[PDB]
Amino acid sequence: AHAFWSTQPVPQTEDETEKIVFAGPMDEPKTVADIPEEPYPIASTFEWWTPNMEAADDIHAIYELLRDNYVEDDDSMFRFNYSEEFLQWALCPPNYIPDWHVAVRRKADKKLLAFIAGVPVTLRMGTPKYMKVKAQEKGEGEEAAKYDEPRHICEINFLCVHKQLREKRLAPILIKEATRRVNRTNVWQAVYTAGVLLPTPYASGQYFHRSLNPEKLVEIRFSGIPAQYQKFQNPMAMLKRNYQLPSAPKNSGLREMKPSDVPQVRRILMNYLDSFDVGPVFSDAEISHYLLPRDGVVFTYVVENDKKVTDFFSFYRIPSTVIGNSNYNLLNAAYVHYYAATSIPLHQLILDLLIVAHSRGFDVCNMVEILDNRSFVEQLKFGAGDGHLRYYFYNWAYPKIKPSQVALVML
Ligand SMILES: CCCCCCCCCCCCCC(=O)SCCNC(=O)CCNC(=O)[C@H](O)C(C)(C)COP(=O)(O)OP(=O)(O)OC[C@H]1O[C@@H](n2cnc3c(N)ncnc32)[C@H](O)[C@@H]1OP(=O)(O)O
Ligand SMILES: CN1CCC(N(C)c2nc(N3C=CC[C@H]3CC#N)c3sccc3n2)CC1
Ligand SMILES: [Mg+2]
Repeated sequence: AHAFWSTQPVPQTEDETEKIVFAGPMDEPKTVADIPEEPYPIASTFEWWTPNMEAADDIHAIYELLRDNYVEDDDSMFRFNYSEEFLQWALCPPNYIPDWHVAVRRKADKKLLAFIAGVPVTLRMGTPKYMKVKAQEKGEGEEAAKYDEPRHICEINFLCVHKQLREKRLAPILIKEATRRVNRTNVWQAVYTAGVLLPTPYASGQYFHRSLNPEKLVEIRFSGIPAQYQKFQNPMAMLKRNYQLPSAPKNSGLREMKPSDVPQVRRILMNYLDSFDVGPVFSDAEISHYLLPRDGVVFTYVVENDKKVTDFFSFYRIPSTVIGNSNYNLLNAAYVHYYAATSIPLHQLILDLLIVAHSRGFDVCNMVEILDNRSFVEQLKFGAGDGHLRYYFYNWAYPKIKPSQVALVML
């Protein structure tokens, strides 16, 4: 059934994942010395390429590959169109490893044919709370706590093979070469998400959306007027009214984050994330990188009253190409990123996120039911989508957990 994933150090079945009690590695300990120094073999017509992410032109080539060949919805109505500014942000965080960005080009014309990216992350990935309890009950605490320390691992994203090169087993070769490059830096685990079901997720959550521009969403068939709107004389008018938001934020004290906020944001975020079983640990430089506002990419607001930052939220933009329609050629989506509330209810904080996103011309707000995202779904009129995001580790045995115990946002 899985000619590639059966050869890899991942859980092979759902059962296996449901049996796992303690976090830890799957494969045998290896050193950097054990790992081949030479790139994985590839067909003579292709070549490995390491793009320079601080080269506008290299970013551009990656951008076009993804624009034309990255994830679509199941109806081929929308294809993500991550911007070049977004890709530089995502691909080049503090202390990134240039060699973890792996491309394949056709040797002749040097056409970019495939890509995968890895970036560093520091992740808490030790045994979940409810397994450390079963463990104490069992007299098995030391084993349960062995890998409690945050680990410096790899987060994989943006795997993409050109449409003309599909179903030729190129994706496995990319994954093998990325693994080699990561392993050669003495990193042995990776975390990745996908919409598809592979062997084998440790958590899975539904997608949710909140309409901001229902008129447009209906036009492009992102949305359809649901059946109960038919018993109305003007269904569209009732839909627009349903999703209407204030023109201006409601929280006094709300403003954009600035560099001086970085310590307080790091502290309140770390306190909040601490509480989930799987979650990132950020340095000040990483808080700066992932949360300070960047035009068209990431938008972050703090609640400061009394010279004190008590709350914040962030969202990032990913537009999609609208493949079919031609009144509109882009869907402009805002995604809930990190947040922390200490002074106001989370629904009141995130309402301001929707107000701001709508004000700035976003069409829809998306999120997965990670973090405490479920706590504001109904009041803020989110609906579940058809999709799920599945979370996976490479080379890491981990108990199945609920998505509300996951605190890692993946771009
Ligand atoms: C320690 C360091 C480790 C670092 C590595 C950690 C692992 C990282 C793992 C990657 C995490 C990526 C996270 C994201 O970026 S998820 C986003 C993935 N990208 C897209 O969906 C973009 C559009 N689709 C494509 O570009 C291609 O269809 C891809 C590249 C997805 C497959 O290309 P193609 O369609 O031409 O197929 P093939 O003949 O070459 O290959 C067939 C094999 O590929 C397995 N497959 C299919 N889809 C995925 C998928 N999304 N993750 C992992 N494996 C996948 C499939 O089960 C089969 O294996 P097996 O069933 O036969 O066994
Ligand atoms: C690897 N990733 C591709 C883009 C995905 N992203 C950004 C997304 N995905 C959505 N998917 C709905 C079905 C599965 C999944 C696609 C995949 N893969 C949805 S649904 C609404 C927003 C949204 N965003 C986030 C990480
Ligand atoms: Mg292929």
